[PDB]
Amino acid sequence: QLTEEQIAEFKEAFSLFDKDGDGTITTKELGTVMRSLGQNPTEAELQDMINEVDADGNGTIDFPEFLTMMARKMKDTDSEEEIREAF
Ligand SMILES: [Ca+2]
Ligand SMILES: [Ca+2]
Repeated sequence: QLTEEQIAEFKEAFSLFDKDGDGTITTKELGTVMRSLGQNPTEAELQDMINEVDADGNGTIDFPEFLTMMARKMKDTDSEEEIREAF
């Protein structure tokens, strides 16, 4: 239901954040991507983004947490699209 190619696209997306390729997205890395996107999250915001999806509380987001976020975002999106369909 999440599909191989999607997890592969998620891994690839993950590496856009996990820039040192260390397997985790750290608030720095998120912050760096966020800023490259012209956003300017605060550490608190970044930390909080990391924190919401940091299932294991180790302070960074590893691929499985990332995938879970993305998977659920994907679910949520589909579910919102469905609701939009009904709206
Ligand atoms: Ca990293
Ligand atoms: Ca983690």
